[PDB]
Amino acid sequence: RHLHMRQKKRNGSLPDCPPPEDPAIAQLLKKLLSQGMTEEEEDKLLALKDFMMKSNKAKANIVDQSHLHDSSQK
Amino acid sequence: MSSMNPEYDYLFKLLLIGDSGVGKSCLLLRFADDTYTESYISTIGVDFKIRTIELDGKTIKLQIWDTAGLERFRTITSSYYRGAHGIIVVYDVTDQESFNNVKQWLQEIDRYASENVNKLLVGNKCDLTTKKVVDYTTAKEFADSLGIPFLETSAKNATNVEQSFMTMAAEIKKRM
Ligand SMILES: Nc1nc2c(ncn2[C@@H]2O[C@H](COP(=O)(O)OP(=O)(O)OP(=O)(O)O)[C@@H](O)[C@H]2O)c(=O)[nH]1
Repeated sequence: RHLHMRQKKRNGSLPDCPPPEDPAIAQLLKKLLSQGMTEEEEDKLLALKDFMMKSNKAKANIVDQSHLHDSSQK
Repeated sequence: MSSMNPEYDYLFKLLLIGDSGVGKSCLLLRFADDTYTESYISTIGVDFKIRTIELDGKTIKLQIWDTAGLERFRTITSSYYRGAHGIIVVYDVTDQESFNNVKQWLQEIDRYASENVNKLLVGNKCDLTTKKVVDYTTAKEFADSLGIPFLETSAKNATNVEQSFMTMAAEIKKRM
């Protein structure tokens, strides 16, 4: 959501953009940008939005099953 | 009572462990020989250097051991930990995998080292700020979560290198 709003500011579709509201988002934004996140990678990340969201939700759902196999991971 | 060498009161065997390329040999060389070099020779088995230091007026002899970090020269059971007074776990602050494997190095300590051996997490290569991946807060949270002291360092620039080993020597004296 924050990145999508930054896209609107980047493409001239919004006047200006405030910093994220929850510090965990600013901490992540800081991490991403300080690691060399180019503006084109922000656009590409936003195109992968649906994939990353669905996939992250599915990865979490497997972690919700990792309690059933906690003994075999050792 | 026991015999006591006139030159040194305490013999503290230190040991360096961690993934390959984290800078264990560089840290050992920078501390015991004030030398650094870009030439990488993958350590095999064991190496050690002795450095004599002084803390709280006590002459402390440190025997610092550098173990091979590569997969091929490692084994499930290890007998280098046996008799170590303190163990430094090094990781490369520019490689998250070396930091992640710290969890796995710790369980080796709890299995083969002395039951209450001193531990110290060291984050070498702190000079590569443009390439660093772990946050100092990420490491501190993890080190404090286990109560192990921690010091980010750089064998290249001597940054905190001396202090890292001196801190463990002090911690061992504190333990005994
Ligand atoms: N920039 C930077 N590079 C370092 C530093 N320390 C080590 N290196 C680099 O990493 C390479 C390997 O360092 P080593 O100390 O041999 O790594 P190691 O932990 O001993 O690896 P093994 O001997 O295989 O266990 C060195 O040749 C340097 O190029 C450091 O403090 N800063």
